[PDB]
Amino acid sequence: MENWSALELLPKVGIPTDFLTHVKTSAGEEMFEALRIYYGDDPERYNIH
Amino acid sequence: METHLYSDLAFEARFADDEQLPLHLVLDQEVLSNEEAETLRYVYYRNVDSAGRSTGRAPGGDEDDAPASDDAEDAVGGDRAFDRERRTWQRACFRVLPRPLELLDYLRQSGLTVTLEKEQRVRMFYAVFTTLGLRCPDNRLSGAQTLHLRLVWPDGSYRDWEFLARDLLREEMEAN
Amino acid sequence: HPGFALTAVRTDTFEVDMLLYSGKSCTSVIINNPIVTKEERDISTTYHV
Amino acid sequence: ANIFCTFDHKLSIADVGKLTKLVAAVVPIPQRLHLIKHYQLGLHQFVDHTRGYVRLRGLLRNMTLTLMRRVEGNQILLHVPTHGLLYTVLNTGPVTWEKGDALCVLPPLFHGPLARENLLTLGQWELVLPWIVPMPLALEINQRLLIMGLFSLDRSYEEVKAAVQQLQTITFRDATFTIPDPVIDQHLLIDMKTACLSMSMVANLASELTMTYVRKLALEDSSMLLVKCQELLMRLDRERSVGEPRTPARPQHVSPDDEIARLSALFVMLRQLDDLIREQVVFTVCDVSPDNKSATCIFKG
Amino acid sequence: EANIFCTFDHKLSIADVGKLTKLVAAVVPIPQRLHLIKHYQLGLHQFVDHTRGYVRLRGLLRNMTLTLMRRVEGNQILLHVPTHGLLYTVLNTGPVTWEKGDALCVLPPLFHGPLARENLLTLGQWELVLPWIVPMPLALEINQRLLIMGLFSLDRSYEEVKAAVQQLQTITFRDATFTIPDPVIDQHLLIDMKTACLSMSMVANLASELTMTYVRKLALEDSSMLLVKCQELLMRLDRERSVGEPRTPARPQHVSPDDEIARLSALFVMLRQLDDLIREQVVFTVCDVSPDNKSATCIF
Amino acid sequence: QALTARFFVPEGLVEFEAQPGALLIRMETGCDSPRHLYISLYLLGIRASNVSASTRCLLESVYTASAARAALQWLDLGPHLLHRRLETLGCVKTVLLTCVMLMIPKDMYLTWEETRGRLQYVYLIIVYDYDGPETRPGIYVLTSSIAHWQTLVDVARGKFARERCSFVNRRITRPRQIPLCTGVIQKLGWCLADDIHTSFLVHKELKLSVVRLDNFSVELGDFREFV
Amino acid sequence: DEVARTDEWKGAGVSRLREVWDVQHRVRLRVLWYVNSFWRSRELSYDDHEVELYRALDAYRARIAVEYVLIRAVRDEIYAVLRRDGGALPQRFACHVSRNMSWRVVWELCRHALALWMDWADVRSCIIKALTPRLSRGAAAAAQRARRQRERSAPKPQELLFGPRNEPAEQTWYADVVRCVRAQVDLGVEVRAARCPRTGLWIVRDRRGRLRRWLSQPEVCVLYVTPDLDFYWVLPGGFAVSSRVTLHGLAQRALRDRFQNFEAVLARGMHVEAGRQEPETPRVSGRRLPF
Repeated sequence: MENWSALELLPKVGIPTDFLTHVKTSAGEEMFEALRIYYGDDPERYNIH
Repeated sequence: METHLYSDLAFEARFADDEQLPLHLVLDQEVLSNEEAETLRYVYYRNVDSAGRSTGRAPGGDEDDAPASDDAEDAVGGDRAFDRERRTWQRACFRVLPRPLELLDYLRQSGLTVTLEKEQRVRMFYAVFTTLGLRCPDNRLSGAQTLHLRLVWPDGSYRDWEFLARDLLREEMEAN
Repeated sequence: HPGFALTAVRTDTFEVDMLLYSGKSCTSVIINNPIVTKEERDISTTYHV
Repeated sequence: ANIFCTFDHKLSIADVGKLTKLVAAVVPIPQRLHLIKHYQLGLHQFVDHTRGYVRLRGLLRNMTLTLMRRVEGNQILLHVPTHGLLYTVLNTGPVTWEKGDALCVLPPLFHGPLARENLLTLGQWELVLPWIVPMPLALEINQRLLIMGLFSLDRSYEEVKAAVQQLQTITFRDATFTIPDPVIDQHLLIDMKTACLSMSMVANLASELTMTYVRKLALEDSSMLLVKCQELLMRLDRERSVGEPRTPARPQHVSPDDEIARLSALFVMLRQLDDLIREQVVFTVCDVSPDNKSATCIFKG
Repeated sequence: EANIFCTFDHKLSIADVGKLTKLVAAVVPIPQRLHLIKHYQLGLHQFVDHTRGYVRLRGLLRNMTLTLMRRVEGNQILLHVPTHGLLYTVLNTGPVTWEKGDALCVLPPLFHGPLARENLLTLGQWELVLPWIVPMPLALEINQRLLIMGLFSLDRSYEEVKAAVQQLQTITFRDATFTIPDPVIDQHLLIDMKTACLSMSMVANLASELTMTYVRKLALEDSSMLLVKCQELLMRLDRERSVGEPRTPARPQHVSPDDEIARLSALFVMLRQLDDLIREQVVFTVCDVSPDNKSATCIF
Repeated sequence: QALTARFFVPEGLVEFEAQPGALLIRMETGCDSPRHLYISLYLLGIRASNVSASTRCLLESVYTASAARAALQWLDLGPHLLHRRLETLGCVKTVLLTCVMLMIPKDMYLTWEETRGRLQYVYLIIVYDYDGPETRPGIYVLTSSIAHWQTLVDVARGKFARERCSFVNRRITRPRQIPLCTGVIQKLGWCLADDIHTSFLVHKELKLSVVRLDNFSVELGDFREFV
Repeated sequence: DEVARTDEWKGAGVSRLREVWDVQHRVRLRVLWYVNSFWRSRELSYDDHEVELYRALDAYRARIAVEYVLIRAVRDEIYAVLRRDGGALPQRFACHVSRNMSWRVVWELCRHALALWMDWADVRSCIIKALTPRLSRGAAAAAQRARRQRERSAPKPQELLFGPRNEPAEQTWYADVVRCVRAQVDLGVEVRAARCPRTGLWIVRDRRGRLRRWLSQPEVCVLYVTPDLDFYWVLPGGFAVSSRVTLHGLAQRALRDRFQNFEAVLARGMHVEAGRQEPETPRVSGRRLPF
């Protein structure tokens, strides 16, 4: 399973992400293969093993 | 003892329906084993007329008097005979006192007034209490009726005792 | 024929993009420094500004 | 944990002055937002002609209550209470309080009174505040209005009119009220109607099901309690059927889809009564101000 | 006192701590309310027993203590019991939607139907089973439905009660279907039926004579749809009671306001005594619900 | 953390009351000019039937006062109507006294366990016997490790079957007398398993067998009635 | 203040208590006569005419006689089928034989064995336990299921290619074992039955799985009865009188109420769900506390 802490912690590349539909519309209608959405401030990135 | 009061009250309650008079019975080691008594699930009873074979079937005969025709599909009358037999039996109230006692002395420990003509000291190892109800059709009752008694255990087996109702009422009913 | 006519009415709704024009400095808005409160929770702390 | 509640409408400074006298009192709000329009404040969104009182009690049972704290130039600083912490609540209820009382919150009965909430209103909006009544008065006034609802069908005779005239007049320590009759224009409101019909039909299905179900459990191990239950029901049958025709022929056989529907119907019709059966306490007082204008009360709930 | 330390006899790999770190702010049951506790009595795995009674698990769970799961760090758990009154947050895995306004109860979990049987923790034979957090109307619905299952099914053969409970065990609550696994009768369930029968006998007894005939009066006055269903039910019960015509009621003689007050107050007492079988007290009052319906903030 | 309640208490009830471990209960009197009185639970002891007659004689010989007299009159009006009149306020801190929002008599204290549970909630239980002349209200104070209210009511029914059949006997024998409930469960807080000390008490030069509860955290409970 | 019925029922007590018996004098149990029963106040009348008790005795005689005349029907069924074939019975059971052995004595032992079985029949016998599961509802349902099952046409290749697949392994017989040298018969024998792969003859085994070995013993004889109520009677050597049991000479309702398998009602200790694992029986104890 893809550790999303590795995405939330590593320095990324700045991209002007432009796609035509809404983000949530692309999300819930499952254009992609794996999602990871939290609506608050998820502290699961902060603990490392 | 505690089923006797409730069963008296309940057969007084339902007396307009079936016209069954209650019959409080106690049983001991002379009928059933202690292993049969310590796990006895329930008791069934059915009042059978000297000429009428049940009270759950039709009174003027029944269509089950035609013989079983050795058929594969419906074995004995199909399932209609089966739930007619489930209708012909009735459940009774029921308690078990496994530790030994003496009903003269034990009914003196409970608050009753044990008033017997003579104190025959009868001892038993385990006292099972029940109360059946035998059906006088109208107010008038016949002595040649019989009353059956099933004892059913959790394995599914049963023991079957029956006796004709005059033997219960040899000196009791002639006293009145 | 039952002997009486029937007027049927009907709501229709349409997705319509309007366009609005206003004069230069038509209204006037008054703003402030926005205030913020620290609502506390067990694992989180929200801030309403 | 503070709430802001603004007004879209023009308010005068005299409107603030007649508003600021309700400085620490309970308001209901339907759900907790951080900023809320004032049209959701108060029971004015719910009160109308054809709903009635029991709707207001039921939607007040889950409406979240909030003490008022401060008044500003346009907005109101509300403060939601917390469990176990003391607060200051003013007695805007129509009954005086004493130390150690248990307080519940019930909807007001003088809708559109002579006071008109001391004339605090707006264009097609009158701000209405729920009564904070002591718990025993709350439960007895609920019982009183319910038995007013029972006699509302048979209002033909005059002794029932004298009985309900007794029912309007309530008595309490320096408190007397004329309770408004839920029947109006010779018809009951719908909430009192369904509450009282459900209560009466629960009593009916109980009285006609308890014998077969105490038999069904009494085929098991018996005690004195089921014996006296059966004897009590025999007392009811021997005082009940003294004029009814004999041989009613109740059968011991009854198809299962009848009695499961009977049990589920009895359970749902009693289930819709527990808004008025249970009186969920919300406050008790630890100190009463002189002239009982306010009280330091501890929040429950 | 408050923070409760648990341990593990077995080591956790990265997969185990990974599926543990998504269990933060989940409520787990603890039977002991002690400090230096052990993981075999943690959860319901020591108490779960199929073909033993759902009502037994229900009674022991409502007798069990509850605590919140936060901050594993490797062979440590840090259970923290929630204090009474203060706002906390919860994270449920029970496939049931929630609401910002309702209340909660805690129930032993049912099988949803996909039958996953993996609650993302297993140590050898030992597994973790989480109690379902259920909104209040579904909680009282499943309570009353198991009560009807226990009350109806006595002295019946298997086919009629099977035809009853194939449609009685299913509950469709907010686009979600649930079934009760173990409806087996209990001596504790027998004492619930005992309290039930005594309470309904008492509300049969001391009810007023006008309330015993009130629905007949409203039947003769008004015809509404729920009133039509009520007349159907009551007249079917009457013809199962008596084939005679139910007479019309006249002016009631014994009218007395204090009498109605006293007998209906005792009636309300007895309805409270009957409802407290199925009416469970709340455990969580929602302040906020997350939009993905995974977590919530509840005030208790 | 403590919630303060200051009280103006007359001198007609200060017997057996200078100690801290006292519980004042605001009962609604029959007289309307005070409208209520802050009775002690030890005055609920002397009225009770479950207690010993020796402690009743002690309570008579220590409470020869007109205040306790009139309070006994106003509680002796309503047959079993005490739960519609009695309303608690919490334990005394220090005696004109202060109260928070612990001593107990040996006889009315009871348990149904071996008191080895660490956390132990305490409850008050009234019971209404009807096989006496009119009503025997038995007071009881119960420490127990159980926490859920309804299973406490079920084990109370398992322990008070005599009271239940007496209740239904009163219902079937006196139809014009309508009783409300057998009694009331209400919690007061909880203690640990260690502070329960069966000890002695000497007050007003009088002797008493007491049970003290030291670390009593107080939480007010509702008068949840039960049959 | 009305006296509740329990008080004067308690103070009323018992007039008298006596024992009674069953018909066959096997059971003695005691009746109790409370003076406060409403049967005392019902003043009901009573009469016992002699032809009514005679009809009771004839009905009880038939109700006893049902299984015994069924046994007699089985016996003269054996007699009619041994008269039918002429007396040369074939083999149906797999066991080897020896030519150099006199079969006259095992024939005489077979005669003596069927005699001793007629002397020692019982209401609890092999055929009664065979036909007791036939009286169930599921017996009729599975009879319909087998009558559509075995009488099903040969399948087309379409359901061989795309239709779901199809599935009667071994039989559950009952047996009487009559042992002539010790004059002891046996009534209830549960036995598993199967067919050999090499030959169509039968093989009998214990319900555990042990091979039943009595067929080698020459002095013993056995009677097998099947769940579909067929009939075998095997003397040693595997040779078997084969027939069916006749019951058309018996009434339906007498056999149906005299003995019948029983379907249970729900009580304490069993699942509301059908076919779930049963927990422990209630088992009220004379050894522990009642609690």
